[PDB]
Amino acid sequence: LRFGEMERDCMIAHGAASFLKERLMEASDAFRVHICGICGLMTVIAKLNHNQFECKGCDNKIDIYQIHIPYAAKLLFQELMAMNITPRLYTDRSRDF
Amino acid sequence: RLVKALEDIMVHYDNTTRNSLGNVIQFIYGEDGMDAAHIEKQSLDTIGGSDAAFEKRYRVDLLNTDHTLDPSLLESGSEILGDLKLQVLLDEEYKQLVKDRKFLREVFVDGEANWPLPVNIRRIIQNAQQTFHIDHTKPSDLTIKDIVLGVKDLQENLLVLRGKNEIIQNAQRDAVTLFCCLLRSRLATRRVLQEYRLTKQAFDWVLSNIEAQFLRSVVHPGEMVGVLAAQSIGEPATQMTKKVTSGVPRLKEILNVAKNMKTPSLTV
Amino acid sequence: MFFIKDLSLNITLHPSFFGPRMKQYLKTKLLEEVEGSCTGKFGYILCVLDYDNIDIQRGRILPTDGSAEFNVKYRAVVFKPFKGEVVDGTVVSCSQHGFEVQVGPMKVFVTKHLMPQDLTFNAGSNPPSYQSSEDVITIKSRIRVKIEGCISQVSSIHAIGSIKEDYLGAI
Amino acid sequence: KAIPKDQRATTPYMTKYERARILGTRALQISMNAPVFVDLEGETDPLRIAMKELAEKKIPLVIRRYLPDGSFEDWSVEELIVDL
Amino acid sequence: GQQYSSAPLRTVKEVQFGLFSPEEVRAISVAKIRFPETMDETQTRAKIGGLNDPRLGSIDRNLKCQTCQEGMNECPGHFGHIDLAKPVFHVGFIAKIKKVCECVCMHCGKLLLDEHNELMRQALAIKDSKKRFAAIWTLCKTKMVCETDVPSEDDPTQLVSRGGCGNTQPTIRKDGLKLVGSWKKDRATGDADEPELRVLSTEEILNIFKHISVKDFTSLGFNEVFSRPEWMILTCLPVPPPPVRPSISFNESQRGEDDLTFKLADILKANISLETLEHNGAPHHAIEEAESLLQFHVATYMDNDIAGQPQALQKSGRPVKSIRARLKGKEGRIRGNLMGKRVDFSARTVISGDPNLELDQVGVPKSIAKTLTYPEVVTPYNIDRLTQLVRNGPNEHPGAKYVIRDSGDRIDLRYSKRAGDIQLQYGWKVERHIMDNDPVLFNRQPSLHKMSMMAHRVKVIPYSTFRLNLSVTSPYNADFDGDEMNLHVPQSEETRAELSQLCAVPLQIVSPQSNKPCMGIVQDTLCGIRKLTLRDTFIELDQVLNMLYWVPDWDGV
Amino acid sequence: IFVYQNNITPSAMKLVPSIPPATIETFNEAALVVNITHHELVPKHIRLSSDEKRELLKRYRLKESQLPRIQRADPVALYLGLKRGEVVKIIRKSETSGRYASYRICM
Amino acid sequence: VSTSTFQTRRRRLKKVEEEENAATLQLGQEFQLKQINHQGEEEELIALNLSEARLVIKEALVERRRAFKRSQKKTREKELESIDVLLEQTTGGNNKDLKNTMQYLTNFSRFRDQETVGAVIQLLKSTGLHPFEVAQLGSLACDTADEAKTLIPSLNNKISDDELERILKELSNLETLY
Amino acid sequence: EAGRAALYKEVYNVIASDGSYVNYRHMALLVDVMTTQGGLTSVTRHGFNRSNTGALMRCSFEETVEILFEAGASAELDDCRGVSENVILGQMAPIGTGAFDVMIDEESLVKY
DNA sequence: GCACAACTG
DNA sequence: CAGTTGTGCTATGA
Ligand SMILES: [Mg+2]
Ligand SMILES: [Zn+2]
Ligand SMILES: [Zn+2]
Ligand SMILES: [Zn+2]
Repeated sequence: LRFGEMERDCMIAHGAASFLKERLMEASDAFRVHICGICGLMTVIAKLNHNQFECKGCDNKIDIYQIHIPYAAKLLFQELMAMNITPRLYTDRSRDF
Repeated sequence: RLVKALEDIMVHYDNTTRNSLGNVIQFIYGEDGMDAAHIEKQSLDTIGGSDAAFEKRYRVDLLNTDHTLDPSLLESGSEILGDLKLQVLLDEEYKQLVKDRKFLREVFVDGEANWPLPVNIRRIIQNAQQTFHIDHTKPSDLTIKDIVLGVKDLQENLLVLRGKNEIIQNAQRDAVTLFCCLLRSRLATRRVLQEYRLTKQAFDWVLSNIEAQFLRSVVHPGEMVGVLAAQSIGEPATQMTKKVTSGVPRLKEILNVAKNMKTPSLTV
Repeated sequence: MFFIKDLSLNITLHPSFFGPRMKQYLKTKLLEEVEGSCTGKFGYILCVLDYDNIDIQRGRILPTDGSAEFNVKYRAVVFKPFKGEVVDGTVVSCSQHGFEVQVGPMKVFVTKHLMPQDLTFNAGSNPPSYQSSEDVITIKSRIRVKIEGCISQVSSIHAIGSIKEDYLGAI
Repeated sequence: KAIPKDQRATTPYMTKYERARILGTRALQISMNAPVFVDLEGETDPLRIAMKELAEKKIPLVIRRYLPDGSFEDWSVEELIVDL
Repeated sequence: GQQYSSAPLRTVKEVQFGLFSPEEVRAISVAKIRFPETMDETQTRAKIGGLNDPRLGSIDRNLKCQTCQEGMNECPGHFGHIDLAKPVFHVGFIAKIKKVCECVCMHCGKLLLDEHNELMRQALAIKDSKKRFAAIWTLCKTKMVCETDVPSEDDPTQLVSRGGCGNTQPTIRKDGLKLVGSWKKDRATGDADEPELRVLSTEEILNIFKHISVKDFTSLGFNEVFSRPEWMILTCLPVPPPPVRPSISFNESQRGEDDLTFKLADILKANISLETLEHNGAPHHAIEEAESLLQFHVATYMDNDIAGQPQALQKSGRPVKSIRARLKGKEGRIRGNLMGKRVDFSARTVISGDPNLELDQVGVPKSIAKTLTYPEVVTPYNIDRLTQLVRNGPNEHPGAKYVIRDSGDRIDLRYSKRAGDIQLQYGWKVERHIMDNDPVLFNRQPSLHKMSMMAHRVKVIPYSTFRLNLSVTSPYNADFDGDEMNLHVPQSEETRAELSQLCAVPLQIVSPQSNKPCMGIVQDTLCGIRKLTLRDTFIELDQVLNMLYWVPDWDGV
Repeated sequence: IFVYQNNITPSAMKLVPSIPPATIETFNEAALVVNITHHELVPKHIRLSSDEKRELLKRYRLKESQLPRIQRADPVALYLGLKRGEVVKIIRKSETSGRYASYRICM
Repeated sequence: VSTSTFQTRRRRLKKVEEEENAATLQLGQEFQLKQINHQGEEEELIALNLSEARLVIKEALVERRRAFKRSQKKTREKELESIDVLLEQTTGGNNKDLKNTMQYLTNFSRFRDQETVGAVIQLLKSTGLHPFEVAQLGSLACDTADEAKTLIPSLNNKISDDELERILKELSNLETLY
Repeated sequence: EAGRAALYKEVYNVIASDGSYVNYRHMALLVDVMTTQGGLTSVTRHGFNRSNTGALMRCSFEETVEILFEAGASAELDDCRGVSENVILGQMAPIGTGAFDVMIDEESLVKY
């Protein structure tokens, strides 16, 4: 059943942050990807078995993180890349405030 | 559009209302820092009536034999007449209530008394009575100092903001300005003794409850007032069914910050 | 060479361990992971210094599961070989292609060609050796090597060495 | 940047959201076979244990209250007022 | 679910947007994406090492990914590339490309105006990346000559030589996908009167953009690491892997490629014509013809609903679905798949009001309770119950559907040969039935306010309708004229808590909307409450006793 | 402050920023007929000092970005001859609190 | 999860240059001279000569064995067997690397006693050379200023020949026996 | 400031007309939000959706693709402070229950 | 089905 | 400066 935008708002209104997450992730889309730490893209060739990690073109076989995002988001990101747009995803900050 | 415009708006641990950029929207939520669920329309007594009946309801002159508090009212009564030191306290009490009155008349120009505020003071008193089985015939065991100063103290404990500095301290004073007028109006010396007929304990209990009830009434940091306010405006718009354009089209007019509007008018 | 480094690992604990032997378990897990570990960044992470004063810090509760993540700040002895570094080690393996000198936790290999011409391979010996007019290099032998270069392989670092230059070789 | 204890200025009272997260967290932990700091006097529901733990203020957790500027004030459940 | 990965688990803290440098596109590319032919090793079923898997992602469901081994639910998919025969504009940037030309010299690549113009240094000051670029444009668009010598900041008598090049600047107008210039010239000070008219080639604008100084373009909206202007022009085309454009494979011997897979094959086709055309005997007009077409296919693949009307349509009349379209709101990635989702552990049926239920409960039909599951961890406090629930099975009411080991592997009690002989170990999960008193989210759409989504106590009841207390009618806006309501079941001890502690029906009673309660006595009960409480109304002993007993808390007095 | 009857030529109007650090204000006589600050809807605006502003930002952990704004050309901002960066304290009567303090930064 | 450091640098997208490592004292970014300790304070690199390294590890495990027994309340060939025992009591055993290291260190250490090692440490940490150079002069046994300056090539113009030779003469005297 | 006062009066009146009562605060908050920026900001794509908030957040209302294109060309950096971002990212948002962090203290853990 | 918004005349 | 063309949205779930 659709847990649409309006129903999302209601949770936001409730301050039910985690129920909302569970609803959007675990109860739907929830997916695991490997991103590079240099270029913020899903370029990582995770051969999780031989435990090999690599992001060629970055030569990074070291600075790699796994992330839990909705498959729809992962898609959106690949769709933006197909449109030459780089949705660089980073696991730390550089801003403050 | 309402929900999208406000989504990221919430009360922070500094009692500020900000967005995703942390820009201040309201310095203190709702201008008072109160949670809307904890508010009731209460009568600001001091506001209306003749200057004469205000005087009758409020004024205590222990130096005038006809305007003192009768020893019927409190045990202290007979020994209270002519006590110059206490009269200074009652003079403050009165001077403040008159100040309050002029201020309320500046705020609500029309003279409307009924306004939504935290802590139902009427109910506290009512319960104090049924709780303590208040004998309206026997005199109180309260001091003028007990009443006068006790209310003065209670006021200092009605905490919304907390910071130790002029800026924040003054913000706190401002936040609680109206609620105090209400409190001073209801808990004045004559009212406490002549109307409510409160005993020392019954009074201390009233004060203690007002404190907790008030503290309980403040907003919780984390409260997502963005969506709240948006839904709070949106939902009643759904229910909708001189001749100046009103209802949904005017609301549409308004939100869109429409330049070329339907019914322009001046009220001269 | 042989350094002391100020490192930090990020251990995630399962709720079952949120008892009192918590710091104890975390400190042990630190040694499990980090001690005997080998990176390229820092090389061989050999011995974790100052066990008593390991900074646990506060562990943050990870949201949808119940676990807690800790940044365990620590100090330890490392060994990171460098190109151009002069090492003194002991021969372990020795073949027709050259000998492999054991330098601490790591092995350096000297090519038949990275040694002087005078040194020749002798198959006809128990154990196999490299013989010169003066020197004889076999298994137990102690050598001074110039690390020509390093290869950062997984759980180790390998290196190629020269004994051809001056003040290098059998000692 | 971490506001020191003597300088903390947020409510000394626990928020509705805080309580809900504490109760939720402990119950999730209790259910994940974690150690219980209270006498379960016949308790079996991890929430009912979490509630008992909060009532006896034997929950070993700290709320990290973040401020819009980045800084924070750490408060213990032990120290927070649960008037709610 | 998905397998264990050593990789440190983190959260996305920042999203740094940018543009692809061809160099990157090539570098991140696992294949190139040389032939429009989908697969069929020439009619022989299996993907052609040339388009859609020349390493890439993977089809088949069986047969692991060629680069990573993982497969289908795991392999995210890996990007490819096509080297374009000639540079092409990215549709989305066509106007920025124009606005950038309108701000720089179309010969030397110097900002038209600079530090010397007072209004320019005023605009150059603007902190905001966007407003700054806008202010710069409004000023530089007027400027029609690249200046060599400008009047000095101290005196206009002794003029100072700034940046070189004296060339006149064209008047740029968009002829849809083409940018055409109109240089006024000079000719005895008069002309134009009849100007010089030519199309500005992608390649020339590209060279111009490559010559714009870092400081010059950084003064413009652009970034020297993440978005250099030259990257608005496309040289290397990234190929999105199958997960973006899957092949809907009906039966064994039949294809079903995505729309994107077709539009890509078109870009491919158009490119090889252009490639062979220029390499061989270039009839020059046929070169600008095959180019314009590739420009069209690269354009339409991204955005299809453009100003200059011809919608790129698949032979069926049906217009080809652009990636841009995929994202456009209410349905379409953002609004449709992300701000909202269709969810698991949800139920919907007709509602009917019950005076015998309590305000905070909700009557849940048995069949629904039998479908909906709570994942409950085997603990000493529940072990025995959970074992009986497992024993009871999927068909009995208080039962269970699946037993999850530590191994992550699911035991379907419905079929498993060990469904009876099964012993739970602490740490396993029993996916049990929704039982009486479970907290659940109950909602009635639209969902205008907070109160339209509340937490309720389960009450498993017979008959196919969701039952609710009449006083909770108004917050929802429910009527029993045939309304339907939705139910969501939390899966975590944390989640249940959120519902029970923040959004429970008793908590929602007094509403912050109008500082008043949002539920009261209604209908029969209201009609009848007046009736009972008239002075004229009296009750004889017999009925008084039932009326008392009926109040569940009654002190027995 | 220059009070002008009908208009000032754009020739002369360009000589307004000519003499810094000194500042020149132009006011059309027609506007000034009615004091807008005396309106039912117009609250007290108070110019904060360099030291006062510094404190407001310190006490609220603010960047000037985070502060709500007043445009330089705002009727009241003109009356008080407010400069860019200058902050005002606004005192309105609240139906909620009785008295409320807002703050606006100049643009 | 792998191990992290004190150094923070935010190399955004800018992958490379990853500079060559030689004793032209161009060591890692990680092995810089100027560095940070857990307490945020700036602190110069710590390099150790084999023996400085031997006593550090030995001592570390010794105090660890003390802590492992505390919480539980409720001559070179002869030193080799000794350490091999200490390891079995404090190390994860699976750490074959520290085992090999301890043997190597036991057999190649120039100074047995802490007192001796301290004197070496003082004598060298006065030359004002780089921790690495200082380590090599303590680790590698040299007789000529040329022997030294060839093997620790970085030394070159940094020190005088006779000065270095005086140091070598002193290190030879401090050289613990066997 | 008078514009804010008038805007409230005018908003309040639409609600009051239909004989409905809405708590002051809500209307105040809307009015305030339009006002804060410096002048009158609309509750349209030309209004709020144009501010310096996170690109991802803004793309969730009206100019979706256009917003995202601009983001890349201008190398925009989303803070990930907005609700929407977390919702898109499948992250626990800094909303009510997520407005603070929770930690085990090994000091109090040993005390009990 | 409309309400600004922005480019061209 | 004014005029016309140009752009992007139009309730929630079944
Ligand atoms: Mg109906
Ligand atoms: Zn990379
Ligand atoms: Zn793959
Ligand atoms: Zn030029």
